[PDB]
Amino acid sequence: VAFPNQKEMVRPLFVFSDSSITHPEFDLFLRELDAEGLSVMDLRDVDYKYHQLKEMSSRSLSNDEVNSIVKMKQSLSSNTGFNTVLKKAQLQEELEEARDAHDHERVARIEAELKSIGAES
Amino acid sequence: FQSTTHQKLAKALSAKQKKESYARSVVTKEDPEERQRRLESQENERYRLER
Amino acid sequence: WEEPRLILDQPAQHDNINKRYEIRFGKIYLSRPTMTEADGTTHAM
Amino acid sequence: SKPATLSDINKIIFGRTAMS
Amino acid sequence: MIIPVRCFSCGKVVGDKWDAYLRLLEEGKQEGDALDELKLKRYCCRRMVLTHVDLIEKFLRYNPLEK
Amino acid sequence: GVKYTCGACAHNFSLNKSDPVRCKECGHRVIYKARTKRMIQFDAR
Amino acid sequence: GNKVHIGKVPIMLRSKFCSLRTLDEVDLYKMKECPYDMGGYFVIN
Ligand SMILES: [Zn+2]
Ligand SMILES: [Zn+2]
Repeated sequence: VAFPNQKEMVRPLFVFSDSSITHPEFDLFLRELDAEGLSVMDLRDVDYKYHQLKEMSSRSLSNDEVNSIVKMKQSLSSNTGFNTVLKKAQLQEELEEARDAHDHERVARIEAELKSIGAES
Repeated sequence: FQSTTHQKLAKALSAKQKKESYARSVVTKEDPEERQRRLESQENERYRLER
Repeated sequence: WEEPRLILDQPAQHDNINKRYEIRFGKIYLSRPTMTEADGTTHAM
Repeated sequence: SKPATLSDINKIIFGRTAMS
Repeated sequence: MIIPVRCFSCGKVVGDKWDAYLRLLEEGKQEGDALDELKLKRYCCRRMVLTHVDLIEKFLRYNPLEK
Repeated sequence: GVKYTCGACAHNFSLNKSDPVRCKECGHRVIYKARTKRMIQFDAR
Repeated sequence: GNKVHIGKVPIMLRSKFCSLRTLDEVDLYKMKECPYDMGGYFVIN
């Protein structure tokens, strides 16, 4: 984002407040736009944004989109008990595959990884 | 019994039948029926082309 | 491995060429149970 | 081409909960 | 599942003595002596505390369904 | 319009009778309806 | 000539090829499985 008077800034989402914009805030924003020499968004563009938000909020996600969002949050997932159990089970399956294939090098790494992940309370 | 030959024979025959593992484990990453349906689709396509 | 060999023969004459076609069965591989969804993805069950 | 009023901006309020 | 509030036979309140009973058993008292200390004289009331199985401790180990 | 709850991560969301039955965040395939809002009364007997 | 899928075999619970064989007491609780359950059966449909 960017203030008109100030410069560009990268901000996270939680900084924004759910409270509505007050009259002096919008007036100060208009004064900053006039100082920089900019205009306000057109009413046609305002309606286009409103229709875009309503369509996006009322949209129905597809299976592929839902899986992509789930994979994205799984990449963001630091830890979750169900997911840790599933990962440990998958690692155990990979470990038995490596043991049955007589691969003495992979199995040590999988055992070390399981030891690091494990030791619950 | 205390003869070394008898003890070695007993040990060898006891541990010989202990080792028994034929099936080897594997990890499935995709649907096992994917190959069947994709090859059926290719066969149907080439059947149409041949016809 | 009880019946490990299927055999098909064809004494083709159409220069006599005796052709035997045979397939052998090898190892058995097993996995942990898996679940396949309608959208095509798979995961441990 | 008309300027946007306060109510027009209020129609497109997108809260932090809505963002999440 | 969880300790009954009243004795089934006579209706004496026994639901306020479970933690004290566990404390007394922790200190090393015998079960009969612990029941005597809690003033449970009739064997109908002694049966209620002596034969109770605390199943709620097993039910609480499953993760909550709503948060 | 109707609230749900995920069977794995206990997350609350809503459905509009057109989305796939899935959890939004962890993608579990099992969801549960939320408790009603009507008054619930018992006779304590 | 490689691995051909010849079918799916139902798995007996708590056996060497079941997913619950490894899980300890805590993950068994997280998987909504009762620790008093002994296995020895199959789950068909
Ligand atoms: Zn009594
Ligand atoms: Zn979930």
